[PDB]
Amino acid sequence: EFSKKYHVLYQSNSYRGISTNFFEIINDQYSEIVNHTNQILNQKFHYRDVVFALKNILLMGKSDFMDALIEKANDILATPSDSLPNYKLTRVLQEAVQLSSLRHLMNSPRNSSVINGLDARVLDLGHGSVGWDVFTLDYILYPPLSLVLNVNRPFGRKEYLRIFNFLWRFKKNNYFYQKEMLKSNDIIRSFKKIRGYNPLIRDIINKLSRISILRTQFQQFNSKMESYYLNCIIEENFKEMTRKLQRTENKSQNQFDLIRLNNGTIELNGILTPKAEVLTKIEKTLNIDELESVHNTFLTNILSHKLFATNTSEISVGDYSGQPYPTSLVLLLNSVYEFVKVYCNLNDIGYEIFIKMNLNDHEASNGLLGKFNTNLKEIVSQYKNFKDRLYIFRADLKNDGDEELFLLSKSLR
Amino acid sequence: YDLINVLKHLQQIFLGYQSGHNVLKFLTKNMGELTKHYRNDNNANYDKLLQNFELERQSENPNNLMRQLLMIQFDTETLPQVLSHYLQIYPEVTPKSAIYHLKFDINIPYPLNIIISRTCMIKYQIILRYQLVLQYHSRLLDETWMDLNKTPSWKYRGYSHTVKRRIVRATRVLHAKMNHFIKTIMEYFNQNVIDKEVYSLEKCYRNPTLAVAIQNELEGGLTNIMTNRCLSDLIPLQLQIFDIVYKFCKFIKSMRAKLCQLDPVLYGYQEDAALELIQKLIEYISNASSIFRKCLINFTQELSTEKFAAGIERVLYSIVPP
Amino acid sequence: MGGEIITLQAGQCGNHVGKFLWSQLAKEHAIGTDGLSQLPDSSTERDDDTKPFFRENCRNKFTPRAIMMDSEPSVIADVENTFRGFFDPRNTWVASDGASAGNSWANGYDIGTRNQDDILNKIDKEIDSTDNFEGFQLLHSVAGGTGSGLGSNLLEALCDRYPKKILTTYSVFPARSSEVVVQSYNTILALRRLIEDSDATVVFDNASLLNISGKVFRNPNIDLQHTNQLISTIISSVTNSIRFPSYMYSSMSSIYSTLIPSPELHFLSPSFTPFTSDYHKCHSSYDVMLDLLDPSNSLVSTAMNNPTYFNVYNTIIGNVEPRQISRAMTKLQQRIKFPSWSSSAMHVNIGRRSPYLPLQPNENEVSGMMLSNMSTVVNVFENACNTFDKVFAKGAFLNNYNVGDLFQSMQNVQDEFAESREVVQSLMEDYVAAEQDSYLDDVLVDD
Amino acid sequence: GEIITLQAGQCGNHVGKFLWSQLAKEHAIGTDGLSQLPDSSTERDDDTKPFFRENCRNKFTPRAIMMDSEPSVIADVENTFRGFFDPRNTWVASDGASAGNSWANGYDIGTRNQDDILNKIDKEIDSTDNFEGFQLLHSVAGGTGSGLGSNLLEALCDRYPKKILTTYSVFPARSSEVVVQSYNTILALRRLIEDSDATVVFDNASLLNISGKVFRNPNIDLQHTNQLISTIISSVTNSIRFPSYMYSSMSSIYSTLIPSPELHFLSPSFTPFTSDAHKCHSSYDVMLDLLDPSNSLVSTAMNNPTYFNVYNTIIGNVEPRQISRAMTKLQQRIKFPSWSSSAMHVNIGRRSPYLPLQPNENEVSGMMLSNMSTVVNVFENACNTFDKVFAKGAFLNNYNVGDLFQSMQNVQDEFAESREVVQSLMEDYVAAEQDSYLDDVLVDD
Ligand SMILES: Nc1nc2c(ncn2[C@@H]2O[C@H](COP(=O)(O)OP(=O)(O)OP(=O)(O)O)[C@@H](O)[C@H]2O)c(=O)[nH]1
Ligand SMILES: Nc1nc2c(ncn2[C@@H]2O[C@H](COP(=O)(O)OP(=O)(O)OP(=O)(O)O)[C@@H](O)[C@H]2O)c(=O)[nH]1
Repeated sequence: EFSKKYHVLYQSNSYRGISTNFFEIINDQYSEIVNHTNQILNQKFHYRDVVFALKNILLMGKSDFMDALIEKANDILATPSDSLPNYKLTRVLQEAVQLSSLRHLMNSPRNSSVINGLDARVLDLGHGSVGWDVFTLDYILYPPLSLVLNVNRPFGRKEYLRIFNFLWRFKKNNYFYQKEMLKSNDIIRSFKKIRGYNPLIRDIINKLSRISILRTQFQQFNSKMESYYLNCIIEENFKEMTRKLQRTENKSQNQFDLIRLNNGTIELNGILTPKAEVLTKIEKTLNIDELESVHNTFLTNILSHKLFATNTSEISVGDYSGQPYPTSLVLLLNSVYEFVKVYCNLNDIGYEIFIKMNLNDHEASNGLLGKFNTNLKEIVSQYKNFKDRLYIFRADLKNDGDEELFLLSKSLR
Repeated sequence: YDLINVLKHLQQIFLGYQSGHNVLKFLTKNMGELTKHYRNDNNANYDKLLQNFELERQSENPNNLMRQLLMIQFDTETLPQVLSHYLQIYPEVTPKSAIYHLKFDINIPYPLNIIISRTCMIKYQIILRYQLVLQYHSRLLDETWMDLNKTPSWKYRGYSHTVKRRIVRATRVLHAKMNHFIKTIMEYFNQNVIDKEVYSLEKCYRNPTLAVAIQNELEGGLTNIMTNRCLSDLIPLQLQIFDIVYKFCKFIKSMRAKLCQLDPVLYGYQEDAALELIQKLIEYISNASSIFRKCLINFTQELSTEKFAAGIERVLYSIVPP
Repeated sequence: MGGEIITLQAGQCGNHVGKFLWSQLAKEHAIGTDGLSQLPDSSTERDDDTKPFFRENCRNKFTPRAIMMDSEPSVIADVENTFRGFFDPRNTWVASDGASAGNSWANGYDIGTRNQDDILNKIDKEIDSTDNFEGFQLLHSVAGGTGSGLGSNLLEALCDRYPKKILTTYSVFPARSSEVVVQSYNTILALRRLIEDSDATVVFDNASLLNISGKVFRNPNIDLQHTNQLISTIISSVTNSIRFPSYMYSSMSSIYSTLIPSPELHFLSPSFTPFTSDYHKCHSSYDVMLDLLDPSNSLVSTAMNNPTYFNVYNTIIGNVEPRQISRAMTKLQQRIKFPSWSSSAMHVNIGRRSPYLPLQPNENEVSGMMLSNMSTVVNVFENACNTFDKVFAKGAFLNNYNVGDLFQSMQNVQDEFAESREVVQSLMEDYVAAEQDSYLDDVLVDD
Repeated sequence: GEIITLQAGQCGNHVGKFLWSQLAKEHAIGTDGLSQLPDSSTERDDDTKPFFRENCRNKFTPRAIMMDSEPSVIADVENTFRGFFDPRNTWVASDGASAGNSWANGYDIGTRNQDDILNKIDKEIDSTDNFEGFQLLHSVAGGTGSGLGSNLLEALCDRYPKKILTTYSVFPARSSEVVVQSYNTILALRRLIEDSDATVVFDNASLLNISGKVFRNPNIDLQHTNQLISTIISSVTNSIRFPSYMYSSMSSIYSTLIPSPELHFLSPSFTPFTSDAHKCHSSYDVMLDLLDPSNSLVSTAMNNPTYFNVYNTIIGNVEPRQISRAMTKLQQRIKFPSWSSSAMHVNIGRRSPYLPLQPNENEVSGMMLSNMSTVVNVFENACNTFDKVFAKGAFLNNYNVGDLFQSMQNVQDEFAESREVVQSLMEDYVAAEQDSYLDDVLVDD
């Protein structure tokens, strides 16, 4: 219908050459086709909703799904092998979307196609690799969306993938911390013993409470960096992108497109248009290349942020460390995971001490306290290294210059 | 294009027209950096200045295209040496305070750069640098009055009934004379040159007929400003007085903490070192008063013998002695 | 880490708070008074998760995951008349043994211990009707007879019966010294369990409740049915990051790993800014964050003589940008007094206003909540002790605390009272001792 | 920066009522705080922020904190402007009915609730970032005004030691209560001389005189007199609210006006004004009439009123050459002391763009704050009454409250110290008039 209409329109002008009203018809046709292609993308192929179910899977703007997923996948991920079933993960995903707020999408009459695109892929790290670090989620887009929405294209930078891994770090820390918190609350609350016990038990209780406080310091720092990311980088750039995608919804009149250069010099882009000057007497939407530019701008803005930029010479390094900020932060997260490992070992051996002294009251296998004290020295040394690294990272941020980095550092202290 | 509004915003940025509070805000947020190092020191980290400016611009009105385009810059040439490229003045006779190197500029967007040429933009920029120097020394004397009337060390009644005069009373009298001179120079300039040219330009675009006529009025206003005596002939003596007032504000910020060691309020302790300090302050204060009086008589004599408004007579009335 | 939460309502005040809490949760999810979704079938897109606090029967009807229990059936019956068919009458339980023989802890704990089978069968029936279970929500009113006794036996059973799940009682505390003897007795007796068995517990003060209700309600006819309103508001804002999932805090386990550093410091203090969830004046989000530290906004006895905040957690609801939140926290980090042994800080959480709530005019863009783990929470407990000890040394009312007890002796019951008092003393000891920077040096230097 | 108004007393809150009605007229705010301007534009010509707070509703809240001992006057104000003021700033504490119009009553109402009032002040400052100083509106005759303003000055001279404490003090005309009125006057003047940074002084005699000789109502209703104080404060702060090239802070104004922290009592003058025979009073005529003793708001009428500092604020269509001719005339006319400079500072201010030129109002209007040698003549009545009554017929049975209550000796000592500091102020003014002020300063060098 559109082709017939505009072919008639142009053939009715074929005699005037390439005139100005030929350009009028060009403008009308451009507006119409771009409006309709946006409307088709949204209403017929769930463009907006796939953008959202992208921010809510690979950017983790919905934590219920990720917690349910990671629960159901504890049995598979925790196997530190590549010889995983890799097909039980299908059911893991089915039951995750089942046991989240995304069951309102997998059971939606029209939007089920949105959630049927979510699939997982495993990385390649070699033999002995851990199912926790090979595992990644993904989104499988076919045309038309695969043309407009940039996702882990087989030759792109896979920015969604690296973002998912960087936040999978935080999510693994959260899972292990909450599991260990429940185990430790069980351990401590199990000391409903008559104070006539040997003082070793009271010493255990005090030591375990102080270990709990140090673990809490760890987990607070972890959750703090996680919140900072998913609220000031992901959420911020996503709100920017969503503002862009609905720009015709009467936004603030920041019409002045300024060009800013690395030398500080700025200038308006092109020509200053007049304030709707009239002498004689319809949305402005975005086309395909413009939508893909918006999505790539969102993803770049997220990966250009200082706490994501890695592997180039354009990086500014944080003084008092001499390193790029993301290297420091990933070192902090690795130390966090090593701490949760030693702390789970400590909780296990504490359960052992308790159940052995409940079997034989200080009468058998008291030598567990040697391993207990060695693990105590280990966890306190690691906490000390942790606080050192935290002070290093705070000094890094405080001397960068950006206001938000200064404020993050101060909030971290 | 609402060129009236564009000129209004350009006069708010570079002339100070109806925008004194913005300049005061800029100074208070940036009072420390514009006096630091007396220069850009080894490409000093004056990027913090740019960051402050961009932070303020983020809170600026979005419909004000000119302040969105305002670029704070640090030019490697002092305001007098920049003026020496057009007028018969003389350069410094050493690094000199950072506000003397501070400047602004706008890449006026097409077509607005047809009327608002680069020549009138350079005139705007030099005028703004001069206005910033004046308002900066006025803010210096404001905060000096503040420290002289909010620090109990200075309000304290005492000082041997002799030290009080030769130190505090001479200080307050010289500070009052400095304040009257600076505020009177700024009054004369702002409301007898800047205001006159703003009013002339405003008269021009009341039903004009030629774009070249509007350009001519704009450039003639900025030339009347840049060729005005207090911007083109009194520049060296104004610089002298500016150095004197800056040294005196340094003296006051120092005495703020170094005066609590003189009267019993210091509770060596009122030993002969205290009297040595007292005599040194008497000598330095007499030095400041003498150099100020000499340069001020110089200023008055350069005023009377030259030729034109009666704002000059107001300046005389302010600075001439009994 | 994540799952569903059973809501156990025990005692008259607990059940009143429960009625208001379920009315609220219905308002924030369009569930109606009967469990019938008021949402038209034209909008099948839900961004929330009622599943944690409602069971969705295949009949498109939500039964609230609750077990209403009591001894005086009239209040639960009235609730069921107000929520017609909403709760499952197969969850209710009254034991039909008559009115309680007094308002003491002994009656509650005895009606609990005589029907432990019925109670644990109800709770097992509610758990097998789900898959992923995380914890409980007990509404308590610690200083009542029913409240104290039922909550005490409940905590005793569920400390080891479901020994992986995060139990949390929501204990309301009275204000008056009229019947202070029996009420403080019950308070200490049940605090034994709110310290011994529970994994978490929030506290409110009827004094500050009455004060803030008199302030915000333009009615000197302040009924406790208007303070259960604020209690439910606090519970709603606490569980908002569960009933409307978002970036950070999915479930209770996470918010507690943030809030409760060690199992001893587990009493929490609410604070809430002007709000419309009940029957305007305007501010910003910066104003909300600043008013969150107002003594006249906190719901527990403040006594803010330089209080020590060990863990603060904000919840901001509505149209809010992290810029004003960052600036407000920049102001409040140099204002709130945090003990120097901690290098952590305040946990802010930006939450989504319920899409089903009435579209608010932007005069009241934002609303907020603050949970705080501060040492000055024990001031509600000191008033209980400073009566219990003096009336217990004289043996007042020690006869009503032997009902069905295995210790029918006066002496051993006095011993149990003194043991619970020693537990509360240990609580206050740990609260005041955490203020000492050498608290962690038990491990940090003692190598 | 930011300036929080502080109204203490019945006179203080009347000044606040008329002042805020005026300031709301000038910025088109109305009586509810909602801008009477169409939101079609996002560009404003003024800076309301130094005196008004902006909430998320785009309503303007006057940064004021109203104080009183009888909630009747504050309730009258808050009912006149329904929804304008934020009631979380109003404070009376209802600490019973005042036991007389005694300075000790207000001073004790302050000493017993310093916690509450400083918490309110801290809260209102928390709604700002660049805070500059306070405006303390209060009379000096009454008990509430005098005592509460004295305690406010004592608390804010140190609780906020880097801010400008401005007082706009209305002094009384000789009334039947002359004894207690003069006692409160000297008691409060102790603090006005010791703590305030700048004190504008209004004499009720000249205020009533001018109000009668302008208003058509022959009976001088003191509420009508209040409009002159309101106009003076508006004119002072007009260089800040509607900014211009020169004076964007009260710091600059006072540094121009105040030589030392011993001569800081400013004598306002204004001409002309018409309220709810034009002659058009051209700007030269206005600048000349500014020095006519018939326009001063403090009765001086002296043949040698030595002006130390002068600062005129001309508002409207001002012709600078007229200003310069008038300055020539005045530099010939005005008697400046032979030890200081002869500069009269003219700040050519702006008229409110949202305030239309009212019929029978002048094209130009000017205000003068001057630091004369004879503002102490406002204090002579009080000092004479105090020295001729406190000697034998003391009324000190009313001033025994709080710590002063602990002994009549305490009240006697405080009255003596206050009279001593007032005498010190008068010695300062009479001394700085002589040429010998700088002899032993610069000549003996
Ligand atoms: N929020 C709220 N609290 C209440 C209400 N009624 C009583 N309370 C509080 O609950 C305490 C009493 O506990 P209850 O739950 O009534 O238990 P009880 O004392 O044994 O009373 P019964 O249920 O009649 O046996 C009182 O001290 C009150 O502080 C109410 O209606 N609403
Ligand atoms: N301009 C003006 N002056 C007033 C006003 N009210 C009182 N005064 C003057 O202030 C003097 C007394 O001070 P008040 O303001 O009445 O204070 P007060 O006497 O302590 O009375 P309370 O504040 O009620 O305790 C009177 O002699 C009046 O001259 C007023 O509303 N406007």
